[PDB]
Amino acid sequence: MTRFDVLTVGNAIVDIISRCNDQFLIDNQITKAAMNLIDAERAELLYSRMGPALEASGGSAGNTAAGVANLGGKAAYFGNVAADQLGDIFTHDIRAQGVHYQTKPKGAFPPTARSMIFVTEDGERSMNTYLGACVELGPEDVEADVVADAKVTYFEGYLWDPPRAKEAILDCARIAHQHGREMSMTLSDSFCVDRYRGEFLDLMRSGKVDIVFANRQEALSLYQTDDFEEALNRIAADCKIAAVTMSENGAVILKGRERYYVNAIRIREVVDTTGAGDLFASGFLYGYTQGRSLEDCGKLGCLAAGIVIQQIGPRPMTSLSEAAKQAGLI
Amino acid sequence: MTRFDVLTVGNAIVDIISRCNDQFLIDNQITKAAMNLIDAERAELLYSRMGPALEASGGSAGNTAAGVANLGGKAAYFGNVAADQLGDIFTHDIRAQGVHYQTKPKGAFPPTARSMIFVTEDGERSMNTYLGACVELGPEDVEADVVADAKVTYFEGYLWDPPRAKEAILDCARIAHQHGREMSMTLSDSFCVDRYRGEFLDLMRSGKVDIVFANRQEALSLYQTDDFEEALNRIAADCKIAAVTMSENGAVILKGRERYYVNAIRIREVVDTTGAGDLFASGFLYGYTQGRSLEDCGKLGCLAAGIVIQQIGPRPMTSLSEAAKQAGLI
Ligand SMILES: Nc1ncnc2c1ncn2[C@@H]1O[C@H](CO)[C@@H](O)[C@H]1O
Ligand SMILES: Nc1ncnc2c1ncn2[C@@H]1O[C@H](CO)[C@@H](O)[C@H]1O
Ligand SMILES: O=C(NCO)c1ccccc1
Ligand SMILES: O=C(NCO)c1ccccc1
Ligand SMILES: O=C(NCO)c1ccccc1
Ligand SMILES: O=C(NCO)c1ccccc1
Ligand SMILES: O=C(NCO)c1ccccc1
Ligand SMILES: O=C(NCO)c1ccccc1
Ligand SMILES: O=C(NCO)c1ccccc1
Ligand SMILES: O=C(NCO)c1ccccc1
Ligand SMILES: [K+]
Ligand SMILES: [K+]
Repeated sequence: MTRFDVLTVGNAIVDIISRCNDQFLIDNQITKAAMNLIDAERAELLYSRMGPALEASGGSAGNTAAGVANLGGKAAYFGNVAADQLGDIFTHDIRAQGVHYQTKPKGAFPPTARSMIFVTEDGERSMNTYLGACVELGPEDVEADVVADAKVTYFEGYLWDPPRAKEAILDCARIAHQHGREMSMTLSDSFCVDRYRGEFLDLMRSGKVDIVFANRQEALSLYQTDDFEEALNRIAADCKIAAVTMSENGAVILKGRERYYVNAIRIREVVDTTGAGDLFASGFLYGYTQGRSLEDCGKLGCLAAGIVIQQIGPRPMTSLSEAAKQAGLI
Repeated sequence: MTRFDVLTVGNAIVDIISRCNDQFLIDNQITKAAMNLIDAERAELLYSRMGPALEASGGSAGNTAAGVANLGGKAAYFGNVAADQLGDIFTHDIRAQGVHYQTKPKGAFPPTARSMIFVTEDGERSMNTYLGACVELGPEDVEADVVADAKVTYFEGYLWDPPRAKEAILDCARIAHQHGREMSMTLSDSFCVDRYRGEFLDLMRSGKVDIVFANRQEALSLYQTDDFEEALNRIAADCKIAAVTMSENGAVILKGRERYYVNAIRIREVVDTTGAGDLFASGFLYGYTQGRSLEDCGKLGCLAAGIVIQQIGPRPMTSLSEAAKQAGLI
């Protein structure tokens, strides 16, 4: 009897969300569908050009932890906010979802991270992230008892951008593995993979990471190829389990030579793709820690992702457990 | 040419929005469908019990001004935030909509007002508002040139709760009337009417207010009757024009002995009624300042209200001008 099914570790971020036209992205040199890092000056500039917005707690791993709790699993989260209103919002939303969260702010500056996310008519999301307080996350923030007591510890590739977060992750990998737990990561973003390609491959090949999440674009970026079949063959050789998502084409779960293909769920409309990969990881990891088959893990991932893309905001506002029951998955 | 069609004046608030069950309201002694004033201690208590939430700029008059701008009218706003992140969000959202907003914060404390709004399955909204920096709004915040150059100055009955806002409003009424403009108010909330019944009647009877907005519950509270026909007859005698909304039953515009009845729009589903009255006022006041008939003003009001109730959050995220064009209201 362990205390947590899934610990996640990521950049703690509040999202600021608006719709825009395609030309807005071009005019402002925003890379479509990507996570674009920005400084404080650029943050104020972009905000001045953004329309009326909505705020919602975000952060890739934060969303994943919230998803696992929503499904009925037991989640914990490490991430660093500031002692400010955005940080209070972030802390409230994750704890109110039933995620064990106790990372203490270090002060009011830098302020809590925020990401201006522009959603185009096709439902694609383009994020512009000022990391703020996330740069302070370090080994001091590792609750060792929580890592030791979690079936899986999952983290963002995005943590390679701030300076010291990787040290916390290496500590987590050591503690998790010494206690017989598993480590998992998401490749996060194809440009993130481009920045840290060798480091990410080393995480997998050295066995610090057991389960890897990627979408098509991230897998292609990892091996610097446009051949998807090649990318799947390569990723399967580099990690114990890979879960690769393909948007409207569903997902494929790889284990050695084993491949499990899962369909995307039928949807009403792609309102906003923000959170899709995060919630895929929620469903997958919930299923995994409940002892379900790899195929069923994929099915739970696709359900949760399919739900989140039909709403504005990155964390489902409806019950995923109720959805899973209805879909005959639980 | 004036500079503004509609100046609005109200409590500058950021909304914190969540769905709840019917029992939540009862367990927490929250008056359903009402605006419930709360202190800082109660705000922290209620927030601790609230689920994960979404934030969106609110304030009844703020919403109204944003609605006028969305329709293509020229709006201005007076309302006081703090120099904090919530205030920054408020300032951004209203200015980004093209509302002329210049009210400077006086410091960081008290913090910017927020309202915890609980939306039940029927789409009714129950608000719990900590006024914060709104208590500092006073005569010093009246931009006399803006009032002088606005065709209509509209304000909330809610302004009677903070201590000095009413003095600002009396100054506005003087300036507006000296420049041949009109004054309008909304009764805001039936308990608000109960607190300030005598004062509201005096505003109307003394001619400080020319156009009054009410819903059924506010009209009934004003005259302390459950006879709606009686309330209509009475309100028509007390103000030059009364616009009275009746939820799904539409609206009626009264001027002397004249009555103009308007149908509600038919709805797919009522998602969240937050902002309905505020956007009815946007549509009405946009029509009024464009020289439209009272019936057409009522039609523009009902269109805007019908749109806002079909989304989460109090300010339409779609184009009201586009909707009005499609409706042949133009
Ligand atoms: N640099 C980043 N690190 C972690 N998460 C991020 C980053 N930028 C944006 N996000 C989050 O990605 C989520 C969608 O996957 C959004 O909720 C947003 O908060
Ligand atoms: N005391 C108040 N004064 C002005 N507006 C309020 C108050 N309480 C809640 N609101 C606003 O009423 C709006 C809905 O009419 C919400 O957007 C909310 O911000
Ligand atoms: O946040 C950044 N780096 C990690 O600390 C950043 C900011 C602006 C531009 C590029 C990277
Ligand atoms: O005002 C807040 N915190 C103290 O500055 C606050 C505001 C909104 C949500 C949570 C906390
Ligand atoms: O190599 C990439 N894609 C596959 O051809 C790549 C490179 C830089 C940024 C994103 C993807
Ligand atoms: O690791 C490779 N690419 C990513 O940098 C690689 C190495 C040898 C052959 C093909 C791909
Ligand atoms: O804010 C209040 N009044 C106006 O300043 C208030 C707060 C809590 C309870 C009652 C009124
Ligand atoms: O960080 C902000 N302001 C300085 O404290 C901020 C955050 C969100 C929206 C606007 C401003
Ligand atoms: O008088 C009221 N309603 C009409 O019967 C009333 C009184 C207090 C609060 C709300 C409505
Ligand atoms: O003004 C009245 N009620 C609200 O206080 C009133 C006065 C006389 C007769 C009926 C209603
Ligand atoms: K979404
Ligand atoms: K609404």
